[PDB]
Amino acid sequence: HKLARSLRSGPSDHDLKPNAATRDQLNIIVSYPPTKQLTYEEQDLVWKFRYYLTNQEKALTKFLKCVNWDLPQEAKQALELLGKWKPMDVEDSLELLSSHYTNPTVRRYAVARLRQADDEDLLMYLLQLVQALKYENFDDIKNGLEIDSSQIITSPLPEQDLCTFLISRACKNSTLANYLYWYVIVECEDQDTQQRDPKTHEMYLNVMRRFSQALLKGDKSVRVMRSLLAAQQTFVDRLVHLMKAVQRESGNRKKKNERLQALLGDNEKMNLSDVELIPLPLEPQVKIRGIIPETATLAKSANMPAQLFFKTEDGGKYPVLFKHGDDLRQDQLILQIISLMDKLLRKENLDLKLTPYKVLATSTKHGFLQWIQGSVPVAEVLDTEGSIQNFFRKYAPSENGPNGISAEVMDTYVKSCAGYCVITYILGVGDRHLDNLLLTKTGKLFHIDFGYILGRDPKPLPPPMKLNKEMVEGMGGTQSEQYQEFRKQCYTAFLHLRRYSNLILNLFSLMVDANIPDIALEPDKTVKKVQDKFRLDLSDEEAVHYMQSLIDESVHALF
Ligand SMILES: O=c1cc(N2CCOCC2)cc(N2CCC[C@@H]2Cc2ccccc2)[nH]1
Repeated sequence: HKLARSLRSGPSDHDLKPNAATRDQLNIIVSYPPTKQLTYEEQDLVWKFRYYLTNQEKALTKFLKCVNWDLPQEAKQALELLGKWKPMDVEDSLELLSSHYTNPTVRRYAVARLRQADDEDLLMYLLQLVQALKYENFDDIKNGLEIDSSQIITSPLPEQDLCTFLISRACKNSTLANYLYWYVIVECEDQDTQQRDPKTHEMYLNVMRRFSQALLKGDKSVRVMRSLLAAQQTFVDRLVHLMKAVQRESGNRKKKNERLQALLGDNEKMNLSDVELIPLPLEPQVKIRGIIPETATLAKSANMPAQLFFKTEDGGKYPVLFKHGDDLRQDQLILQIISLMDKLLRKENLDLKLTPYKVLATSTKHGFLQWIQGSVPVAEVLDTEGSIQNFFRKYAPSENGPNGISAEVMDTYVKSCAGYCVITYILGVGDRHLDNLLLTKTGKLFHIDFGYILGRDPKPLPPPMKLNKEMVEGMGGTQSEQYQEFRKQCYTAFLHLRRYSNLILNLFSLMVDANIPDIALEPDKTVKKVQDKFRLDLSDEEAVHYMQSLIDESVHALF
């Protein structure tokens, strides 16, 4: 073993081609998932046929682990092969930016591959790419220059690495700028980072101050970007102050609610019912005129979230749920992954009427959730109308539609049930009950409150497919043509998502050092818990018959 890999071959068999039997062994090893550890035998094998593997872009990520970088004999040839290799897809490049690869060239190369991606894709990975800064050169991030984090943006002055790249893209795209601001603010406000990795806490302040510096340095349109972020930041700082002023001022919930409205209605002091048309950080397409004082209510629940109604640019209400005294990041992640999964299925022309509602932490302590206007907890739906079918008949009846319900509504309910069954199965969402399953009168089922994920549950053995009796009776029972449809969607959705397993797993790779509670328990064992739910051991034909039997053994058990 201890004889180095370039000491055992190279480049006198750059002329190698593997035989039929070996080509199978490689293709298995190459398209392994991206935290599946490789054995010394397999790392040796990948090195042996390294000149063959330069025509399989998939394989590049595997090869670079087998390089020993301390040996400059190895490292100089390895990086020569990195230029002769087929360039990898952006989907894959996220792997190179994780904790596992430390070589400057490898990481700059990854950024060059990212720079091929357009901002719509880049946004879907931005949360993870802010985590990826932790594995960057902290000295180089500092040396770009030319402390409360919430004051940086509001206090002006009278080969790209990852940090330089993200800032460059943010100054050219205001959507990225919005989310890059708030993601980095949370990493600064991360207190566990302040304690155990104070050097990392400094890096994110340096990232924020680097960003603000470019915004001020940039042209006329870019400088306005800075003042819009400053507007958001004080608005949130005022909103958080208004929350503290209620959370403290004692009395019951009804006295606190009267209090909440008093402070909102007072715009001289608190300055929240008539903002100057600023962009909502949650979704910056929505500019907000102010919070409506008279509708604002506090939820009868543990951390007292406030239900707030923003009056918008175009005369509408955009309701949100603002939590003070609660970590949102575990939700931020899940909704962010469900957003992708929704988009990946639509890539394949499968719209399953999913509800990936917006979530933005504006600190570790607090943040925003988009309220879906018209949603009701399935519990509440069962409680007042009796069944999921009675609900739909009352609110969307039809002479010819199935069970006296609009066919379009019944279709929506099926598809959403199917998608969320598969998606809550993969992500390992536990602690499901009828208060965290919501229903809409459009037909849409969806899930909220992701306090338990990646296997975790109050129960020791939860069921793997999160599907109850009431849900099945909403279709028409096990013999309806709806339930036939509901299976077909599940196995198809499961199949399509399997074909982006590599992407999803590379994303979860980046989230291990993010202090998300259900990931922090078993960070190394986190990514396998997702990987294993895809059942990559099976073929597509086998995966279908698996997903089928998953759904059947679950539904059989219910009756
Ligand atoms: O984590 C979430 C997300 C919620 N949303 C966001 C998506 O639209 C529906 C409401 C609501 C909640 N909560 C927490 C306090 C109570 C509320 C749950 C709720 C949902 C629907 C009607 C009444 C109450 N939590």
